[PDB]
Amino acid sequence: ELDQLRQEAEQLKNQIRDARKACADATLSQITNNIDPVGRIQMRTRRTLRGHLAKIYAMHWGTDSRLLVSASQDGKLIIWDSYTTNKVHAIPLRSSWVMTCAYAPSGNYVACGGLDNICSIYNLKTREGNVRVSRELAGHTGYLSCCRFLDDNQIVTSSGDTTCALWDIETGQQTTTFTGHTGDVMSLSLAPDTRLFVSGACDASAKLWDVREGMCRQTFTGHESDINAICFFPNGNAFATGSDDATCRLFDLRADQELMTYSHDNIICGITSVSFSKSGRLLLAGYDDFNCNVWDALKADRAGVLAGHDNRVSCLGVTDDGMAVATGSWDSFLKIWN
Amino acid sequence: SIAQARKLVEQLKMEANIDRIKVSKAAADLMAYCEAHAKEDPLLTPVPASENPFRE
Amino acid sequence: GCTLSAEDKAAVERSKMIEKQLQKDKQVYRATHRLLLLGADNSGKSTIVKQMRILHIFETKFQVDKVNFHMFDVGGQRDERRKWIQCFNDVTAIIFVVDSSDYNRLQEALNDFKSIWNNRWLRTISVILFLNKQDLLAEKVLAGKSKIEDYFPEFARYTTPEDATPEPGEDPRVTRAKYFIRDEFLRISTASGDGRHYCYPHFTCAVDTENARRIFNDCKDIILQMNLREYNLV
Repeated sequence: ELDQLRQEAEQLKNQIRDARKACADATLSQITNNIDPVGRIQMRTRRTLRGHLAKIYAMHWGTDSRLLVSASQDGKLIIWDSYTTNKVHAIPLRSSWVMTCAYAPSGNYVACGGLDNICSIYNLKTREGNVRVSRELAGHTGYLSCCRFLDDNQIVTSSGDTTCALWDIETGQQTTTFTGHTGDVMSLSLAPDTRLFVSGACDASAKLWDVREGMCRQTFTGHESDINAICFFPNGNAFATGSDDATCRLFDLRADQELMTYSHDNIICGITSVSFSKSGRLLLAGYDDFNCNVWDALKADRAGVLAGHDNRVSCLGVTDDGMAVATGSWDSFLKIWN
Repeated sequence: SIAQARKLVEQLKMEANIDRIKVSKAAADLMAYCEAHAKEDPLLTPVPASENPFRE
Repeated sequence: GCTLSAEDKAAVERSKMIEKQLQKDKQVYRATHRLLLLGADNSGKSTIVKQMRILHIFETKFQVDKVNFHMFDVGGQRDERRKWIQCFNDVTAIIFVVDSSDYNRLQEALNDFKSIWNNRWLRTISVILFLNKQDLLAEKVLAGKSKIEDYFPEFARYTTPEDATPEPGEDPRVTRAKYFIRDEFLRISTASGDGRHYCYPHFTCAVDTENARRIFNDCKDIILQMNLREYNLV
């Protein structure tokens, strides 16, 4: 009798598909034609941070857009001061791999995770000034892939065991567990309002989760490969996903369908990290060709390149004020473009 | 098995219940937001290096 | 210092301390050798990592004499989903532990070793092949309960290879089976290679405390060979 439920679900999927098509009157390329192209947006490395020993896996800009955290295989979680190239903290870590880090919006906390299955939370404001673990979040059965802070006490943690969580730092328990993905949840992103967050997994699907209801509101499955990275449009109505199929797709929330496909014949390698400018017109996407290709979001045109790294660009982040972009790469360097 | 399929069917119902809108309206909203906050993006319009904190 | 940046100089001193700590850690990180411990769960790699714990999150920090070693210990197995071979790539050696006692899973061990040795990500890196749980293999071959001919067809027409190190008093049949299992892996190791990496083979058991020194010697030999062909001498 399982085939009955299968065919019912298939009919529902057909309804979803033809509803989306009926809502698909045009394409974003048609709507944005008279708009002038951004032009040859050219960016050069203003500062380079060189303190890690092994590959850099992740980063996160601070809310003040001056302190950025970066985790590396060397067992370190370094908090650079991007204004003056100095360092502010260096966190020794129990696990060599740290495949995710996060910087709290209040600036009082940092995070780190990995195959250790534990989301550690380090408290920057300590009485001595030396930072140590404040809460070892455990309860996943898969590798922690991307963690983010809604506020100083709630943290969303995507993991490889096909779920996302909404840990309460004060209590340390899972308030809501977002299950439904059929693969390793590679990355997530929080909307500015910190009320709706999206995710991506090996199921080649992006799902909009809600922190206040714990339900998969929508599923934006349009990728041919594993979604490696995800972001949000600044307004909060769209989000661009980069996958291993060498394509970035800008899905939309109020339309439940993709709008453009940021792919070029020259680029064949998979995306690792994506981000938007403050306006949202420039989609800065890292790649495995060692370069970050700044695309024009409204026109799907390759605005520029950020070449200069000596290895795979593993993380990319744009300041909250949109001042400078910073990419951390496997060459054990992290450059602040602008 | 059965419970997973039932959950999936319910989830598809929930997804279908939303009120989808035209591509044109969403595209217009995105374009308007891009143009309105164009000045707020130093990455697009090159700000003078004096203001740029990351100046060489 | 200039422009009376009072707090900035304190920030610079903090960065100086942090950079001193990082530079100190750099020595240990550069000196420490890196090992990728592959192999199925039945291989008994738990026993050998316990022995490493005895004699200097699946990590392993062990210090043989004055040289440190870090085992990442990702499964790299047929079923395990640790697809982090691309990561942690530039390692000193690969430790491939195999349960030679179990014949049925031995062919799957062959397949895993083939996949590892042919993977272009790990082409440069050599393999420290620990044919483990060898005592139970000796017990099996000593009796007539199970035979190599059951799974591997070409156990016949196989004479013990020349200089295949005897063990005083060891059963000749057991030794023949032992070196058959070893040369079966060296057969894969030979193919698809320009001599870049060598599958250092070793016979080990779960009651062996010398595995650390075997890894030390193989790692030193690997570094020697890589320097030797890097300076164009071999």
